[PDB]
Amino acid sequence: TGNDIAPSGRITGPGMLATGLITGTPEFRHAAREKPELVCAPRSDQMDRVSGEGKERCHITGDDWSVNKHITGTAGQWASGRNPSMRGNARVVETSAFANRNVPKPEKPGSKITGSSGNDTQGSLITYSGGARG
Amino acid sequence: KPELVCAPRSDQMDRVSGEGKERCHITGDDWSVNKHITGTAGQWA
Amino acid sequence: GIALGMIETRGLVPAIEAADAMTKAAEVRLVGRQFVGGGYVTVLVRGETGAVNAAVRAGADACERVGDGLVAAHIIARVHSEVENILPKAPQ
Amino acid sequence: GIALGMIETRGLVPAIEAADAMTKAAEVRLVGRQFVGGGYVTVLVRGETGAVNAAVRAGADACERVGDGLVAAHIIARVHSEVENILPKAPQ
Amino acid sequence: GIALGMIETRGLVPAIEAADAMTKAAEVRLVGRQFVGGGYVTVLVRGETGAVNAAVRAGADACERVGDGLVAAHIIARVHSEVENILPKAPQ
Amino acid sequence: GIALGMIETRGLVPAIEAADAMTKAAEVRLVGRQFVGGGYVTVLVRGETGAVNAAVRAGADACERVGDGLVAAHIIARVHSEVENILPKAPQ
Amino acid sequence: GIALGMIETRGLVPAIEAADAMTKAAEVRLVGRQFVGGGYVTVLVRGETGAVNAAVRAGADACERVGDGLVAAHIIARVHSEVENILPKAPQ
Amino acid sequence: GIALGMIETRGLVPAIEAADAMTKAAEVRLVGRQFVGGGYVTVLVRGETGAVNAAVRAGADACERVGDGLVAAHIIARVHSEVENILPKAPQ
Amino acid sequence: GIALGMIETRGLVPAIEAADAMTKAAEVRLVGRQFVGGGYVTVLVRGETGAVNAAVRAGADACERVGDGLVAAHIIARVHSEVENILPKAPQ
Amino acid sequence: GIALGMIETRGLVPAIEAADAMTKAAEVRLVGRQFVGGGYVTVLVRGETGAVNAAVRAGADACERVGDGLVAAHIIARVHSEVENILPKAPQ
Amino acid sequence: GIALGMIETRGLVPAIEAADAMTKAAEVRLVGRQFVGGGYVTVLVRGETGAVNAAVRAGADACERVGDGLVAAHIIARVHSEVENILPKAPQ
Amino acid sequence: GIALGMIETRGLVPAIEAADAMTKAAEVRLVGRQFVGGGYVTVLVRGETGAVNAAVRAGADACERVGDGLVAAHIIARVHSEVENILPKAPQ
Amino acid sequence: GIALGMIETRGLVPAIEAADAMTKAAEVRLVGRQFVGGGYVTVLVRGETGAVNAAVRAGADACERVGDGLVAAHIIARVHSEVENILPKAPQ
Amino acid sequence: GIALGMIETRGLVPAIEAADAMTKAAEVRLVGRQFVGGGYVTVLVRGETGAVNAAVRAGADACERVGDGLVAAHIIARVHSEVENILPKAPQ
Repeated sequence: TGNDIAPSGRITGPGMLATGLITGTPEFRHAAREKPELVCAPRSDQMDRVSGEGKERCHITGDDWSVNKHITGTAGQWASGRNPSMRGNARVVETSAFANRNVPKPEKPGSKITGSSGNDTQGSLITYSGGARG
Repeated sequence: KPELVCAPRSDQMDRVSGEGKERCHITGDDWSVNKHITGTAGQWA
Repeated sequence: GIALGMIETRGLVPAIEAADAMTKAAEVRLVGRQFVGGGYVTVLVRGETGAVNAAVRAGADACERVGDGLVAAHIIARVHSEVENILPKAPQ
Repeated sequence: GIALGMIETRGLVPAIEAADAMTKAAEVRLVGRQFVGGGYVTVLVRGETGAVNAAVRAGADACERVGDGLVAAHIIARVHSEVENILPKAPQ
Repeated sequence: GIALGMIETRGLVPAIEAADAMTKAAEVRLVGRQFVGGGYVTVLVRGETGAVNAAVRAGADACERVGDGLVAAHIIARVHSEVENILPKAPQ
Repeated sequence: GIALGMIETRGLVPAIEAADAMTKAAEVRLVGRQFVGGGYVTVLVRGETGAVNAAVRAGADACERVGDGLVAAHIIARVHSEVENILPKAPQ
Repeated sequence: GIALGMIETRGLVPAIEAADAMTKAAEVRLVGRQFVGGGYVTVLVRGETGAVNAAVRAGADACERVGDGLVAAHIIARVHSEVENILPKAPQ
Repeated sequence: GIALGMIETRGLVPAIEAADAMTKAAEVRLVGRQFVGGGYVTVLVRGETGAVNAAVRAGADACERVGDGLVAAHIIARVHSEVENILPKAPQ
Repeated sequence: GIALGMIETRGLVPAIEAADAMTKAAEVRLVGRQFVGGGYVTVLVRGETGAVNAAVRAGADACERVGDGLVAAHIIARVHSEVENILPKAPQ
Repeated sequence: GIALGMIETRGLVPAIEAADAMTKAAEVRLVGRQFVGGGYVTVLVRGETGAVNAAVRAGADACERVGDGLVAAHIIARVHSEVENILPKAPQ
Repeated sequence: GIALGMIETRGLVPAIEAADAMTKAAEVRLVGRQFVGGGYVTVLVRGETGAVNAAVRAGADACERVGDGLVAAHIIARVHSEVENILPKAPQ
Repeated sequence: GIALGMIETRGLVPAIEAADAMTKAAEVRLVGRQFVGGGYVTVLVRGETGAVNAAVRAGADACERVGDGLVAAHIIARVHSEVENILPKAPQ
Repeated sequence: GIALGMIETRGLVPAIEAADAMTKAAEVRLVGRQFVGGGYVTVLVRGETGAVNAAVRAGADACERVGDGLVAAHIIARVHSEVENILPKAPQ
Repeated sequence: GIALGMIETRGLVPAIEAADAMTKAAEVRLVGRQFVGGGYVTVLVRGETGAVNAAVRAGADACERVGDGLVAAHIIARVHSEVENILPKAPQ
């Protein structure tokens, strides 16, 4: 109670702008409270957990450092669960050269130039000052 | 968001052809005037 | 200023109407009126880049329903030195 | 500058908001506040055509829903020499 | 502070009640009262943005039912230098 | 003041627009801008809680539809002393 | 001048092409080319409100079709003094 | 700061939780913790209107369910000078 | 340590039982007992966050069924500096 | 150089736009602007083959959409001495 | 302290919120703020195991709804003595 | 004069292939490779307009299918004086 | 040992988890932590071929579900003398 | 050897495996690993065309499946003198 200063629609001013896009406001802090054919398995079909000099695609018989299921030890539960963790929900938006390989782009420039031009429409899009096709 | 900042070339043709162009949407304090601002152009010219 | 505002029309009546609307509308000066030939008549003004934009828009609106109408409205905010050789220096 | 931009509103509060928006948006000079009478309050700004165009547009948006309302937003890129007498030069 | 709080009303009785509630409500400094004409009366206060928000809310809901009523209640967190000429610094 | 207002945007064009809107809107001081990396720009302003609220809302509104757009708009009314080690001290 | 014009592009080739178009289109001063990171490259020009409005328009049109394209084209007619602490003065 | 923010709780433990939440949320200075008697513990903070609003809101939420809980959360933007005689100046 | 663990009970008998259990359970030092009034007695301990966690849990368990019963058990890992004014430094 | 770049347009407005773009986009010399009758205007520039090639590309793009449009855009890498007689030596 | 608390976010605004929350909640010393690149910003805190558990829990919950949000929150009660060579000792 | 030709690619390997092809095709001086950020790489060459035209055309063909790909290929026959300040003078 | 074991991850938090797990899993010394850019972080260890295999497998499982996740896991039994130059010798 | 062989991968781990395969496959010297940005990493080896051709063929195969993968594998039998400025000379 008391001298409320919460944003309201009756009182115009800056306080009413950007409703819903703002966080950390007293209003939002409160809301949060609430025999296989081949020795080595197919290269394409299988992906190895550790790729180099630790690959299990090739069936190396005899003595080897592979540990079966009945043998407990260092890996698995004994390494995964040592430290508590929390996986959050984030907006993973990739802004990079590869991500922009397919972007909505304007119409390709066209050259109506004639004469001693030496132009080639086949070649990759060369551009000239102004964006004119070169 | 708009897919392209400037409207497609052959889709439209600007009233004033160069440097008075309107195809490219430019946010900020540009010199565009909407219906609310009467004035220099229109029936007044 | 240096910006150039060009309005092109078919015939002379629309051009004179456009030169009158352009100069009255904004702070610009009528550098010239060239008879292109085949009907087209071009009126050129000079002024601040913002003033020229206002004048040409007013000029285009004025002369688009006078005679055979408007052909081309243009603004060039900075005109290269070479082009100034082919522009009317001052009205005849 | 020479370009003139006017925003007329019903009451003073819309006009003060319009003036703040106009003088914040672009380089314009608040030349006058005129109590027309009957609730009409006019704010006049002067500057370059581009600056005034942005200033008046920003002012119209700001005071559209503020108080009684906006009456008119008007831009004149170049006022006649005669009209310069009726226009205010600097505010009271 | 520099923020500005405005309340516009139809008459002088609502304006004084709004001015009384505004000053009592929060740490605001009543600066001006304006007779806009046509019944509009404006009361302007200055202070910190938080203080102004409290005062205008108190003034708006205190002067709403007295007299013809409340026309405009508005806040400006920062006021441009040009507008300071059109606002009344002295208490009356 | 000590309240911290933060706006995170994609690209610099939205961020500079937010900085202009934020500083213009309320009585806050720009303490710096940081290129987070991967097309993230964070603009920070420090001031009183009332001003920072008004500033951030103005910045969020201004830059919402500019360039790629707005990512975040946060207000920490009091930042622990430790966080001041990572916050920028003055703009560069 | 004081007005600021800004263009944001994906990559540097459209950024340089935009910068050339802006400076060739109108009498503006290129004050910075900033690598925002993540691809975005921002070119900033400063001049008169009319000149910058023309310069940015030419920059956007030329840069649109070059490379990945154009992200933003923005004018700020008046730049608040606090926001100039985060704006390059001479290009790097 | 002149605004007053008070939280009243049934039992001391919620009061200390309220004081902790209030003093962490915003820039509010704790002025006193009064044992009213009958199991009521009132914590008073003095700060700017924005800080007081933010702190009290945080205080009420934090101690809403801690122990017996909350009795009252009140914000006064300005207390009459006579009331300040019955308010703690420094905590005890 | 800085973490604060406090138990509030109805009557002194549960408070003494809680005080005994708290000190027996973990490495936490008793810092005070407050007679809140209305038959509320609050015992506070200070220690490391883990130690205080164990102490409060053991304290609440011991005094839950003792006498009138238990009102509140609360842990604050870090207590703001201002709140340190109202906490007892050492028991009386 | 001796390379001749020629752009023919319907009306003077596209011709001046073509000439402006051509001389701004390369190191060419504007030698003539010849009215042909029928509304055709032709702007002729001379320079090195590389410069003329870039200019005519820039000119054709700039004036394609301006006014009535473009008629021709041709490049002659080396001009026979006989043709030099019919070409204009200096702009008029 | 020896326990390490790390929170990773997809911006800097969620990182600053997370740091504020962690530092306020428990007794943790902020040791680093790293721009991993690609947008990710990681905040590392050091303290006793009990304090770190509360700090990370507070930080993880605070920044979840701010900006792009939380990528990871991790607690390593003791880090191998080799890992301490790649950890910051104090933010720059 | 001296022209500018630039090839923007995704990754360094395409850029070096463009830099190799461009310099082998004509007498163009490689002035700089820029890591724009986000995976864009730009290579810039200076030389006569004809030399730059042949170089860029050869570079665009060579690096089209190499690696992630080609983003942009640009040739600027005349580079404004202002834009020179943002271009590398020589490679490092 | 000279065998090299590398784990790559998205973000710093998964990388540190993997490094701690690898150092704790077997007899491997942590040599480097690299920010590859774009969110990738790589952690490198040296040691016996058998030990490195055990460590990397533990680290791969440890950081698989931490943060964005595991990118790559690699073991090189013998590193060519040339490659030793581009590998970190010890962590900064 | 003049010939240059470059492999581009997404992440450092594939690059390191590519470097080892390339150096072990033939007689090539690793001149440097570069972090292009956005996750791109490039390893450049130099040697005789025969050694470079065999090494890059082995390198692309070895790292094709490691981590995110391979982006580019290129062979330049002769590198121009100008391009040698932008290439690494010795690894760091």
